Amino acid sequence: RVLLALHDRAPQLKISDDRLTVVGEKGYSMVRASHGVRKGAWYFEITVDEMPPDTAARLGWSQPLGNLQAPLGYDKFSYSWRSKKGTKFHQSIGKHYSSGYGQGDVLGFYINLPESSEIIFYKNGVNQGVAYKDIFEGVYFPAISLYKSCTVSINFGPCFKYPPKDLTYRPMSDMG
Amino acid sequence: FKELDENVEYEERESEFDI
Amino acid sequence: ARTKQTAR
Amino acid sequence: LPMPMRFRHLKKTSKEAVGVYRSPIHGRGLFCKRNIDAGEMVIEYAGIVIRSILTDKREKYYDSKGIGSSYMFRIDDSEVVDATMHGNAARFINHSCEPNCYSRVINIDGQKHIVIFAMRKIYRGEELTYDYKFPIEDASNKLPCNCGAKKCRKFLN
Ligand SMILES: Nc1ncnc2c1ncn2[C@@H]1O[C@H](CSCC[C@H](N)C(=O)O)[C@@H](O)[C@H]1O
Ligand SMILES: [Zn+2]
Repeated sequence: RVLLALHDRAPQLKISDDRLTVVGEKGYSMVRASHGVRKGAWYFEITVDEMPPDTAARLGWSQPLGNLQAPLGYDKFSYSWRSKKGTKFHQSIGKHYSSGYGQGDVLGFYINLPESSEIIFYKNGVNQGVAYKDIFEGVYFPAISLYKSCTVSINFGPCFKYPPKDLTYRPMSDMG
Repeated sequence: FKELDENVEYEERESEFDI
Repeated sequence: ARTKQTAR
Repeated sequence: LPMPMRFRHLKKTSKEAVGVYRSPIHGRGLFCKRNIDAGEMVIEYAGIVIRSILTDKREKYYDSKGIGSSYMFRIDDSEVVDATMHGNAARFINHSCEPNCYSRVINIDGQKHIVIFAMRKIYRGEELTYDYKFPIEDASNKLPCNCGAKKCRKFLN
């Protein structure tokens, strides 16, 4: 099955035995999923189980060289969506994108890598707009980065809580 | 080159041989 | 086509 | 020992036992950093495993970028390891006519790996070398050997 990675993870992240739930610890650190995609359209979900005061998350997609001891979006290897204010980040540049998200929200993550490349984020099933287009070529892994002790849970499919209207994709679980 | 630790199998594309 | 080999 | 066990040991230990440095043979080479006993695995010639039929297309692509060395290592008639853009320190192992290492294909979980083995006991400071066994080309593209062995055949081809 697709799961949060066993070794490809910042050691200070507290990952559950089932390897779908992760709690952050102190400054931003990151964990990638066990499987990544090079071509096609793919989708997964992340639920914010708990977001205490002064905690945050940057969620999205990472190539294998994205720095695990930095937020997602820190370098050229990843693209991320920040809980606080809905900012999107890439190479440590945050730009206007959506409204924030928080405790109880179910976030959706779409990427399309055709053999025109695109990353789109969803909030409780609703398209938040194209965040990045014509991204770097390579293998992209679902990825989670957390600031302090918030808790999120990832769902790779087959069944999503809020499957998007009129969007063609395969669930990340198909890579299993 | 990009450093690697293990072999990776190349995933050919459907059009791998086409003009 | 010029590659290293383990035997000729 | 089952070959997968000494193969993991290889992967866990190669970085500590070898290192990349300047070479008197040519440019950069791989050097022995701790004594290696005979028959032990030294390092894997790691890379992208490709079907043999893709070899020629990739070669002309690489010459269209100017890469002058061949980093492709044939496993058998059906497959080749391509270390031109992705690979490890085994890329830098030079050729010698009196080498102290040899290459050998091993089968691990239905996949083949090219592994370099110590032909004899190898001592710290020695440069690691093996016989490339390049196919013999015509004298328009002979490459002269600078391995320094007394039994040097004077080209890699
Ligand atoms: N015995 C030898 N004599 C002269 N050149 C050699 C050689 N063995 C290897 N080479 C050179 O090294 C290349 C193999 S890649 C080996 C690494 C290279 N020595 C470097 O400095 O980066 C070959 O293309 C060849 O030109
Ligand atoms: Zn020689």
